[PDB]
Amino acid sequence: LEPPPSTFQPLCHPLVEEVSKEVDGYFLQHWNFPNEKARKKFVAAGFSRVTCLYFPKALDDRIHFACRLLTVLFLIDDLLEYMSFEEGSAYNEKLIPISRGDVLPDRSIPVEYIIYDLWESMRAHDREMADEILEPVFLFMRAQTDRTRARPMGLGGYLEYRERDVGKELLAALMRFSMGLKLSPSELQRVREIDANCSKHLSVVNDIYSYEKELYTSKTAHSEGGILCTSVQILAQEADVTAEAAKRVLFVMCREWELRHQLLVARLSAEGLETPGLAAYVEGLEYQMSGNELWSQTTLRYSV
Amino acid sequence: LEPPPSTFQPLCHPLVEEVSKEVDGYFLQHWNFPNEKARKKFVAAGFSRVTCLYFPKALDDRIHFACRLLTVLFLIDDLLEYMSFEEGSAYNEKLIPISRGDVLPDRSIPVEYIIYDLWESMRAHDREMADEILEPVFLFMRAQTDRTRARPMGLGGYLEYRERDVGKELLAALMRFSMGLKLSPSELQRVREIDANCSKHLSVVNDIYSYEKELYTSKTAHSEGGILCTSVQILAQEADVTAEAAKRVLFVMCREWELRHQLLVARLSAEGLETPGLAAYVEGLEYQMSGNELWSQTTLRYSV
Ligand SMILES: C=C(C)[C@H]1CC[C@@]2(C)CCC[C@@H](C)[N@H+]2C1
Ligand SMILES: C=C(C)[C@H]1CC[C@@]2(C)CCC[C@@H](C)[N@H+]2C1
Ligand SMILES: [Mg+2]
Ligand SMILES: [Mg+2]
Ligand SMILES: [Mg+2]
Ligand SMILES: [Mg+2]
Ligand SMILES: [Mg+2]
Ligand SMILES: [Mg+2]
Repeated sequence: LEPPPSTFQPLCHPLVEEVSKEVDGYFLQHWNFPNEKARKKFVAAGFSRVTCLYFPKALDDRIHFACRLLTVLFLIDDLLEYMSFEEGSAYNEKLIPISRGDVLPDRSIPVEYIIYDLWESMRAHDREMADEILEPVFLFMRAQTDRTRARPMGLGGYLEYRERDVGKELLAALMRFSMGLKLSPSELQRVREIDANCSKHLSVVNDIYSYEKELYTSKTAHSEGGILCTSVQILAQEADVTAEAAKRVLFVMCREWELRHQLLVARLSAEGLETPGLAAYVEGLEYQMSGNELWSQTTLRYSV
Repeated sequence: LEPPPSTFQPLCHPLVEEVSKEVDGYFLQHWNFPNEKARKKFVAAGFSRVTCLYFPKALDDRIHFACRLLTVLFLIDDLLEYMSFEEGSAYNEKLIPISRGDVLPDRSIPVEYIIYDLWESMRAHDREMADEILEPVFLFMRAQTDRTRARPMGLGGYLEYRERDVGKELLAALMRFSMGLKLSPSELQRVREIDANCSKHLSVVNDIYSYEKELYTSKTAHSEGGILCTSVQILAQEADVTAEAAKRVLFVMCREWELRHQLLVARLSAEGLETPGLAAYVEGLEYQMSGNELWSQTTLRYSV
């Protein structure tokens, strides 16, 4: 698979190695891994590396929070593949009041106290910015087990849904939190079109590289939890071509979204609407897109 | 618009210059043009040139029939843009019994006697093969005013419909007639996957180059007859990109359809199923795809 040229250059957080050891070490200590093979596969994925590629300009004392949140969501994402839609929904909904801090965790259940302690530590560091990540996370969690995954979709309908399932909103709120980048409601309304365009890029790039993994999962895991819901399959069905053909076409489309991003940002600046905060924000989104692609094309999570 | 690499070599019928002069001259004499500007535009389109690119291995004494048929259908196709679905249907339905030769033409009405004399001349040359073009033509004509054009369509649904509106079947029967290429029902049923794949290529290549023409038509012509119905607009809406971006992505998809064509052809002969007639047929379909692209790139019908 040869990716067409891109002008987006990825950047990684300088503290990636020490934060990786810290976060991986925490989960290896607390998370209920079934066996040693799973523990090695967990480390091999590099969940803190993708986080550091996603938010390379996060504050040095906040990047670990982002690594912890994405890591635990990665782990849960894999667990849901062996559950039904109903079981996955019950699993996630249990964690939601716990994430809010409204409900105390069962200390004998790792996922509950990991989730609880995480959000408590994040609110302790920055209460206002931490709270603004909550609902975007819950929107993503509920999209994971939405029964729309088992119903016919076109490319457009998928991308609209996948924006929630890919967690575009939580990644944006997490990025702002990790950078301490505060934007007014008016400023955020200005970049909504830019956010929507960025979401499609993150979604499809993931779909492309994670297709083989998800193909295998669809055949081996739960028929609902592991259902093959991806742009690769959808375009392949609409055009009646192979998944490999669909990947090549989708990758060209991703470059068109990169072009649109630059066009939208350029217009924002020309209209005199790009505040210093917005300028940092849109650059952060580009890091997400380039960082997502670098990690996806190199991580062992997708190659083995 | 830089076309992606293709391995197809477009061929043109050697008698293109003589037949173009003959057929253009016929329509300039008989067809009712609004003004001199329209007569220039008609010649500028080169309707016999695309026919010779579509069927480069047509028999020397049969190529002119195909040129006449496609030319009159091109002219009718433009006329229907200023009619409603109801009016357009009425226009086409009147030509159907005339095409069969069941009803005499009004010789004061050019379109009626041109259609009548043409089909009569075609049946006089080869009655059996001429008759086999009838139903594929009527199928195309009735697709032109299908009410589904006024309903939102996905990419898959469009391509399924467009196979009739693009006149895939009529082009196939016309090609066989022009080459005197007879196929058995078994041979015809055998290559239906190849036909469906070829149809998508013809359709999208046309959509790509005729988009600007049809965008303008949608703004100026009848609200029904001029309605914008194309894969370019569909992909642009679903992926939320410009029409130009959608063109570039669709063009890559066309090349994937070219790859599938070669794959399906190779599989036909890998299985014990490629007859001499089928080999000439599927090769003829390649000429249609490459010829349609070559003409669409250069014709003034699309560039102005
Ligand atoms: C596009 C990405 C990085 C996805 C990967 C899978 C995962 C479940 C990882 C944790 C975050 C959620 C939104 N989601 C992001
Ligand atoms: C893709 C082509 C060549 C179309 C162009 C428009 C037209 C009405 C021209 C005459 C033949 C019909 C099928 N149809 C073919
Ligand atoms: Mg998931
Ligand atoms: Mg997953
Ligand atoms: Mg994936
Ligand atoms: Mg038409
Ligand atoms: Mg037309
Ligand atoms: Mg067209």
